[PDB]
Amino acid sequence: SVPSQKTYQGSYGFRLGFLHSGTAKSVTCTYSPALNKLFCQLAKTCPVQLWVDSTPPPGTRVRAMAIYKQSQHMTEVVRRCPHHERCSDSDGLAPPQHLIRVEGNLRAEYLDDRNTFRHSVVVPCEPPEVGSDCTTIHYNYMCYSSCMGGMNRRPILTIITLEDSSGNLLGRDSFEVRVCACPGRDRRTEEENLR
Ligand SMILES: [Zn+2]
Repeated sequence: SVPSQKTYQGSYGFRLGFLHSGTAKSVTCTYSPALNKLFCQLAKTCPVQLWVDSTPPPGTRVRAMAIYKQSQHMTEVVRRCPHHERCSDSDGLAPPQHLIRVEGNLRAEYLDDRNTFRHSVVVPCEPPEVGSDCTTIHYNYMCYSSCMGGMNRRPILTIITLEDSSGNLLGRDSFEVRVCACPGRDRRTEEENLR
């Protein structure tokens, strides 16, 4: 099986937002709108905004899941490499095999799907705080794109789904991710190649 990556705003007008961090060679996380691609360093905070036109019901949740972008690899479960799954960098909540973690949210839940064996991490969808127009989730990616025996230089996508208390689909967005040592330089390079 293969999770859908089809963009779907749904009844609440769900969509993602990214900060504008630039491409200085020191930047740790940067988003390219032209490529729809997030570039980030290993295990660094990746701020992802959640935008809605109207408030979804209490019990609404937000799930993040990675799949391989290339169709010939799409049935492969995206997981941490044989090295990183064993480096004992557990935050006490995320299984060591999970590529994507949520940072600073004790209500985060991590799922090993009993049928697809795919990994995901889901949190309650919270309203914007006072004087804010959106909510922000902080993600960490726990492997390099280049990791041998894992992603192995294959591009991935992160799929973000808004779901109801039963886990039914309310909204979906997605973005490509590259976890690398120099996100700012790699963004400039890929944007140049695109041009
Ligand atoms: Zn790795």
